[PDB]
Amino acid sequence: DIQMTQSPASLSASVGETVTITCRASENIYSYLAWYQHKQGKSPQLLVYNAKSLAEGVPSRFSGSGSGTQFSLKINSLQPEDFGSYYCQHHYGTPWTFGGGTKLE
Amino acid sequence: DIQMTQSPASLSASVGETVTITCRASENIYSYLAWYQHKQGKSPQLLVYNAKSLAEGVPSRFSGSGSGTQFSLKINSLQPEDFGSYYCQHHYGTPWTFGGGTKLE
Amino acid sequence: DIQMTQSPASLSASVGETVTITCRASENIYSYLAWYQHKQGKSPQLLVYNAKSLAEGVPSRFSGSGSGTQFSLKINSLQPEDFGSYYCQHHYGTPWTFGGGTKLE
Amino acid sequence: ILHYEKLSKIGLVKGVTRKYKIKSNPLTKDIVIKMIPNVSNMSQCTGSVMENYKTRLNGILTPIKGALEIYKNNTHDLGVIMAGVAIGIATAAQITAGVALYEAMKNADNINKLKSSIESTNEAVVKLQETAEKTVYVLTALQDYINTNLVPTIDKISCKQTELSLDLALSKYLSDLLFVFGPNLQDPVSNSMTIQAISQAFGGNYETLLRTLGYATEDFDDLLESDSITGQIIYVDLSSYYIIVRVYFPILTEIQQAYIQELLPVSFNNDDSEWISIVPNFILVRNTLISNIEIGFCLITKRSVICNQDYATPMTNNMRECLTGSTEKCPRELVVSSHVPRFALSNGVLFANCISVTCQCQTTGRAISQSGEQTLLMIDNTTCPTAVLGNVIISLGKYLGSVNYNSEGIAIGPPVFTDKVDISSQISSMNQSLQQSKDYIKEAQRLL
Amino acid sequence: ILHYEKLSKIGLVKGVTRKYKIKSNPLTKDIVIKMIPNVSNMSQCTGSVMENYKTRLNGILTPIKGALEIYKNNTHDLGVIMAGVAIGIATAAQITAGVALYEAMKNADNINKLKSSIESTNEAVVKLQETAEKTVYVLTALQDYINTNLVPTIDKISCKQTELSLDLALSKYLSDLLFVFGPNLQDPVSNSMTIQAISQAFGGNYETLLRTLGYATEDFDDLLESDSITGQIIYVDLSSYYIIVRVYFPILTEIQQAYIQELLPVSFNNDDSEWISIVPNFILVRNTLISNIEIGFCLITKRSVICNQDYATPMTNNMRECLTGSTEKCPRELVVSSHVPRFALSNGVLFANCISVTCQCQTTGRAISQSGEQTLLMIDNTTCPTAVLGNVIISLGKYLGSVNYNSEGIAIGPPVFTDKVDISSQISSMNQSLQQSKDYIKEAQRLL
Amino acid sequence: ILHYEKLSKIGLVKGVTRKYKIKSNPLTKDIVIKMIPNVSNMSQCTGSVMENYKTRLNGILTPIKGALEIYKNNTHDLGVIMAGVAIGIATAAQITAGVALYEAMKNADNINKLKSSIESTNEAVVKLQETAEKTVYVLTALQDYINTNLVPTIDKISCKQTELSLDLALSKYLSDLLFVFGPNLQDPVSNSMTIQAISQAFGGNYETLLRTLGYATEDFDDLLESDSITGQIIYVDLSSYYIIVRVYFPILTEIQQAYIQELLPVSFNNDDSEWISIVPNFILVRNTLISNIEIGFCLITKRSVICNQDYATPMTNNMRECLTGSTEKCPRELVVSSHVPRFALSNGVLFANCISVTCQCQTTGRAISQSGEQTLLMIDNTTCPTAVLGNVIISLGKYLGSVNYNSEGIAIGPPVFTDKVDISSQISSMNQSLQQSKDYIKEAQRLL
Amino acid sequence: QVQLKESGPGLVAPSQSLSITCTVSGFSLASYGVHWVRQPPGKGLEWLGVIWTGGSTNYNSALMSRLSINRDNSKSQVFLKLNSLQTDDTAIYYCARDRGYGYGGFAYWGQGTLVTV
Amino acid sequence: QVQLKESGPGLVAPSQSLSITCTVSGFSLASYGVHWVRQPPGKGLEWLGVIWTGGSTNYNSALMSRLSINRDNSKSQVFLKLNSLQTDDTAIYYCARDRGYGYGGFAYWGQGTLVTV
Amino acid sequence: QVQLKESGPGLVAPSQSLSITCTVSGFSLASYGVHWVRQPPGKGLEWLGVIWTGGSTNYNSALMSRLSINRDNSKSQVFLKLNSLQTDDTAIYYCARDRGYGYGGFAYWGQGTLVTV
Ligand SMILES: *[C@@H]1O[C@H](CO)[C@@H](O[C@@H]2O[C@H](CO)[C@@H](O)[C@H](O)[C@H]2NC(C)=O)[C@H](O)[C@H]1NC(C)=O
Repeated sequence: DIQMTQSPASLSASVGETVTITCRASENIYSYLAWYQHKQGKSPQLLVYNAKSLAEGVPSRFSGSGSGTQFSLKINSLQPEDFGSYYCQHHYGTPWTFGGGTKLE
Repeated sequence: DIQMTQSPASLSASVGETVTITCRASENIYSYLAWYQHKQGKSPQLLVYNAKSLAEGVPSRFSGSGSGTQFSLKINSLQPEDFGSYYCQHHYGTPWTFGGGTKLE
Repeated sequence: DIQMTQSPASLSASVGETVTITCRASENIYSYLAWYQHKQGKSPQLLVYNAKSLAEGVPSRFSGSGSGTQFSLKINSLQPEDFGSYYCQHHYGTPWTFGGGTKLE
Repeated sequence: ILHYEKLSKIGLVKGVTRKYKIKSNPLTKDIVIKMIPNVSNMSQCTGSVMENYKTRLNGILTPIKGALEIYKNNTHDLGVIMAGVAIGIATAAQITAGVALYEAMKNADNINKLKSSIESTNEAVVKLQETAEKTVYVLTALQDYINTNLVPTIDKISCKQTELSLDLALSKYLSDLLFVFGPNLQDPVSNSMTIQAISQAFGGNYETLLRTLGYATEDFDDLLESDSITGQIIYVDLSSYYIIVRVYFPILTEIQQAYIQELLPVSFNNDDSEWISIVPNFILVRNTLISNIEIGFCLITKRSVICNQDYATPMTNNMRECLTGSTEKCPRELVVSSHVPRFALSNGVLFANCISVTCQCQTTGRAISQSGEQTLLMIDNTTCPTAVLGNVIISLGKYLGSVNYNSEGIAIGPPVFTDKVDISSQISSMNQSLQQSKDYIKEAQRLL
Repeated sequence: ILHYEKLSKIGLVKGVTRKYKIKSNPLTKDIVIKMIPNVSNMSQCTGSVMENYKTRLNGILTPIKGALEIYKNNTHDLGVIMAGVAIGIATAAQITAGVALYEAMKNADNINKLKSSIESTNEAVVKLQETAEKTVYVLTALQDYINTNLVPTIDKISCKQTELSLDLALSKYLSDLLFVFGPNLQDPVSNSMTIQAISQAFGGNYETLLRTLGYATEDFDDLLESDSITGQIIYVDLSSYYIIVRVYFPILTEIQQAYIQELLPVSFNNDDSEWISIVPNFILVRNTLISNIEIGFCLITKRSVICNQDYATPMTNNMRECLTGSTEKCPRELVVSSHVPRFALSNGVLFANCISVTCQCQTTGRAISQSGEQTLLMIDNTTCPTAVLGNVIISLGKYLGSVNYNSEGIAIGPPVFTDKVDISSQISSMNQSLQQSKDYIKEAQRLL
Repeated sequence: ILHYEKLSKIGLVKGVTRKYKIKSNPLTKDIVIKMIPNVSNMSQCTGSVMENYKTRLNGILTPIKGALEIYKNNTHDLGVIMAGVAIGIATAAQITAGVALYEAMKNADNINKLKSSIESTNEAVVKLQETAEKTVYVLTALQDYINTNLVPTIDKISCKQTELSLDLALSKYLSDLLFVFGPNLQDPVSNSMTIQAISQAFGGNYETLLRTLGYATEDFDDLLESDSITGQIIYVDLSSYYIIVRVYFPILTEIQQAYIQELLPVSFNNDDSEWISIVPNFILVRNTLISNIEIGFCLITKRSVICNQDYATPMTNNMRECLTGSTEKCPRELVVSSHVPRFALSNGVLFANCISVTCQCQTTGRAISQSGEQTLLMIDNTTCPTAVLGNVIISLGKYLGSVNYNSEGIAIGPPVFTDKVDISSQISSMNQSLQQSKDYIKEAQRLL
Repeated sequence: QVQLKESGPGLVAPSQSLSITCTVSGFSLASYGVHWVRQPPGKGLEWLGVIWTGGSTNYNSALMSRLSINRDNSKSQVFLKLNSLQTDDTAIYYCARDRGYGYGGFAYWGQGTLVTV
Repeated sequence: QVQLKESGPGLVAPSQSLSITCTVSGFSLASYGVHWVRQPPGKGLEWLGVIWTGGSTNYNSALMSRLSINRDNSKSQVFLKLNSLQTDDTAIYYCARDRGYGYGGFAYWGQGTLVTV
Repeated sequence: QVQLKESGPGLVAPSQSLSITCTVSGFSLASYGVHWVRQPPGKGLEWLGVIWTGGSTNYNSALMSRLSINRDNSKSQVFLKLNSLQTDDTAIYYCARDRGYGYGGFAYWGQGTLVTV
């Protein structure tokens, strides 16, 4: 299978600050990477797909980029509602896999 | 048909300043968006096509980006010659349509 | 054949500074442009291909962009090891060609 | 006109009656087919491929232009007069086609005024307006392939890979083109070339070609399968690599006094074996004449037989007498195969060889039996309203012929063998018997 | 049963013996073939193309649905009873197929409960679960083309160019579809339609269709080439543009008492010229009966002949006597071609016409000669262990027939001409000789 | 050699004279065709597709390798000696091909030294240099498809969609591959397999295959349409899924004393109806012998007839006498069709049945009439310099035969029926007349 | 070089038709499409309709019942027609060339012809 | 609108099987695939397996010997099954829809069902 | 791993030919192309010519009349030849591998061989 490493494990940032999450793949997954925002008690929300495109309904403060093995998610103005566990997923080969996730306070 | 909203209706900026124009589509038009610079008494000039590529002969101070429903045009150093009415056009489905336009002084 | 112009001929920059090299094609070569770092006594190293993608093993301080006729290479934090002659190559039509090169001290 | 009652008794059950129709009086339209793709927007990724293509293609088209020039150079306005001496040798079809070719040139000369628009065409299909009243369409080979798979792939695949894909697309095109426009096309003059063959010049996409030309819809699909819609090559341009084709759209007309009757073969009993009568399955009747037809070259539908020419052929007097009731002259072949039709349904009447197929009556619970003096049994309303053959239960109607059909009987003709080898063998063995008879009579004449 | 020794003497060398096998007792599965692609994710770049497509396609499918309705509307539960009066005219094949069609409807009605899943299908191949126990597959025409060449090309090519490519893909599809599901399909009821033809509805990709259905592998490939695997159109949906096809998978069974013997034709000497015997190359023997076969419609492999029906045909008494040793009745054609088989190998024994082919013995250095009283020479262990014909050196075994094979000789039959024109000529010239004999005997009868 | 003047009088107008040419003395080149695509750069998006493909393909190629092994394992250096006992049964064609196969192995063994380069090939066409002097080409199935439609679509379509497209491309490939390399290929040894069939292994792209091999251009296109260019499968690799094919490139040579004469059939008047003579349209003359030919298997061009073997066949004595002037023995069929050639042009001379086709003279304004004692009218310089048939005006030359052509007349032969059913009927009815004559003479012999 | 030049009437009455001819050079009409756009006195640019490289046409919804486009491939001309004019049809009418295979981006425009109603 | 709703057992013993049914609406199972993902108490999201639009399936390596997925195209349901449970299989199990033609990005998720072992 | 190693003559007289052999390993010549580039004493990098994966070749215009490239797929070698040398042909000659299906980016280079004229 294809493993993924996501870091930092935990983040602390204030409202209005720029927040970034880094994720790297053990293999080449081209542009096949998705980002999710997961709050406890709720199902995960899709934020970004194909390493850059926002899911419909996702605020434009979210953006991202990446290719092959190095990818990132950025928030250009952190909101109180952005607290939660962020997940990095590749959807290139099979199986699809998720990283450990980043907990943002 | 597919409608487009372009804003602000009117802009005021000094020479050398960064100027941006925002345009959104009522539907998903992928990368199919063009920008024009139109002076009165003259035919419109093409600046940008497919939401990012400059037309041959267009100064590199012009650039742009966008996807699906949210697009923008940017001037990285406004010149005296950049006065005029700017237009946002989609060329995805049929008919092709233009927005109201932005008047930049 | 297709000619290429690369400039400045020679650069001087300190460690940690941002360094850029500009290259333009006499014709439209789409995204078909590669950048190399060449030290004397050694074979050239590939840095960037298709005007933006890093070669495997190349440090992420390197990046680039461009299209058609206007392209550039950027170093976001110059290192002592980045001294050398940089080359711009197009690989669109045939023959493939290189520019004169930039000597970075 | 056919004695259907005596025929059904020998395994030839009256089947479907169909109208006889033949293509005539066509309308014409000219279409331009360009065999060379427009690669202007990938001109850096063609290498020498287009140069090799043009040379190879010229070697295919030149012999066609030459064949057409023989007629064109020798045909003049009088009212069209042909130099029979210069043509030297020709068939009637070529001669009349030679005139059609000449007359067609007069419009080809108008089409050629758009030569630069034809060359410039970069879409698979372009409608060109000559004078508004006059419209000509241009179809371009592989243009769609290039516009979707090579041009938009400029930074998807390498330039050399793009070149290789172009070369292969062109080579595959020629590989198929050669089956129609190659050496086999010894005669591009005769207007008998089916449109499905011409369309190979456009990838075999004849549906696009025909829709492009509009056509008439009265019976369009029948015209195509019967090969009634054909074209003629009018002009070949060896510098631009395109041809002008005249497409003929005939109207199928009904022959007021002609129809084709299908008979349905049914194995029947004779002596202690199964036999099948060898009589034409499709019989053509015109006025009062019973004749044959090469229906194998025609389209058969529920209501009519559609032919792209008249395929009527002669019938012998012995077969004609067979068909009109002299069944002692109807030839029969032995059935040895386990798979033969053993029954048929006609107008609600069931005819079956109840010796070889198990027949039972659904309404009485009794079996249906056949004697050795009977060929087929006719089963209807009067004997068994619902009859069973094998595992099929059939509700029947009434027979409108003799009520004594199953009692009267029928004369049976001589045995035959239809196999090609058997035909040669039978002719030879008859010659041995014939020579013996010849010697016997010659001896008698010498003695007397 | 065949007199192989006398036959080899006249150019008919015993060849390979093969088993006779025929398809029977098929298993059935239903598959759904949707002829209209799903363009939901390029809906802005279709224009009026899909509207024109639906209309054109309806004009192809409607006549099929109608033909099926004739049987469906007239077939009821009794145990299946057909309204023979309403059907009016039918062949045995249609009648039994009409029942199969009716029975098949009962499952088509289950498949149709997934009509919305069939319409929603956007993959070329979808496995739909009806009840877990019941599974039906849906195949969609051009879906792979669209998913790879039009949908992902949204910002690669223009929207209008995408529309044009869709229109051409659809038109090309119909151009090929029409050769199978067009006017030529006068009978969609009979279950005799080969699966390679049905598959044209899915681009001609019959390998995908068959793998999708699983099938049995005992002799799958032989079943396909022999056209034993066929389908029947059970249901046509003219609103959704899909059909339900029942695919039949028969098992080839061996006939315990039947085999086909191949003979190998060899030119032989007679008088001062080459001759070739005209005897069936493939002879069918069943129990004690020697008969013919239309093997041209069967698959020939190393061990067996695979037929999709029984193709056995009658043989004349003169040919049967030829085959059992009466070689004076075996017909022969003159060989004038420079390219004829002049030798054959059978069980290590070499038979050659050493007058027309140069024969030399490898082990002795001497030439192998043939007299004018001999047809072919039999060369084996006893005369020349290793013989040379032309440039080929063959190590031989032993002949198990008469040791005097080359000394005893054989009777030779009459000359024949097999050419179609020659057949008509020979019949006619014999009639002139026959009429002369008739007149001569009639004169003798009047005199006496 | 043919009596053209008497023949034209009975509807057989001298047509085009062509040279007789046959393929001989071929040059050979070996090419490698890999049936399995290289998917190394999409290895994460193949699933189990390649595993299923390899298994299915092995089931196609294994029977070919086996058939070749039978000859290879039994052929040794002496000068090539074959184990006739081990082969057991073979035809002459197989035997000589078995040697060609064996000799070819010696180069296949050199090609196989590049096995790793063959496996590594990722382009549709690769030129491999063995020793500079020796070059072998490798063609790879579906490689162009993959390089342009799957590899560059990695972030255009999903990975699973890419897998599905690969599976379908492979399945479609096999669907077509099976028509050539499937169960129908009972004999992969004989070197008679046309190159257009072999090329199916490379998508049917025979034009690429042939250009790749260079070939000779003297008459390349005629060689292809006549099926003179063929190949032989020399080696099958079931681990790498490629085959080595030897492609034969023969030279067409002219036969110094042989030509084929085409006659042009023209309907002619007799009694009160139209008749057409049934005489071979293409007559082969070699030295002083008039014979037939199965020209239906040859390519016909303006100057020559190109055959891939000798197709000459026997002619009867009655037909030969017909052709040399004994027209009382030339058979004729009744014309009942409304569409028959009613005229022909030969060397500027017009021959027409002016009873069935309206004939008028352009230079005099008078009609051209024909009596009931005449068959066709010969129209030339002396009677009407420019004649009109229907709507075609033809300028004529002069007839170089008898000036009394239209006055002398001709003998007319017996009626025939060429229909297959009519042939069986005619043979049978003649046997009834023959048996009556036999009984009549036997009675006379008993009385005397 | 590439040029497009519009020529037509100035003042046209209401309920009369409008016919504007675009004469072109530097390119073939068999290679490129031609689009019509207008500029009303106080409005933005309005796309009216297109005649594609293939000779087929499309129109916006507002003018679909009044607007027609045609071509002449012998004289290198494109024709814009309105069957019945309103006073709000006063505008400058422009002829523009599209980009290659039906791509947008009107790199080339004509001069513009003013129609008064 | 689009919905996915998981329903299944709560407490299931070790060595017993698990069967969770996902009922869906707003879309066809012949158009979209369905993926199963779980969230263990102190772990990240784990992709378990998929049933594709085409009805075929794939699984990760860890559960390949225990995990099976099936479908019902008449009742609009997708079935997740584990043949034998361990105590570390305690997790919230989710049903998610993929994007069009097998693309990633789980825009639509169900509610999640908690399984205790 | 991947390697390319050039071997050839040092000092070659004017009007003599040059023959440099590139021995390669780690990849097949049936999968990748090989390009030749040189570095003259005071000039930039000059692309000379290529032998493609397919075995076909291309050359720049300046050396098209003098430069030839060949291959050996048995010994894993690529051959660079110049029919007649000039003193300005003094340069370090390099053998480089291209990227997959004819894409640019010389990720892999040999060592370079210095030719003096
Ligand atoms: C008789 O027929 C011959 C042709 O067979 C005619 O002769 C030709 O006349 C043309 C006149 O333009 C010359 O160019 C040809 O060279 C002539 N050919 C030959 C073989 O001589 C002749 O003119 C005809 N005569 C009449 C009275 O019609």
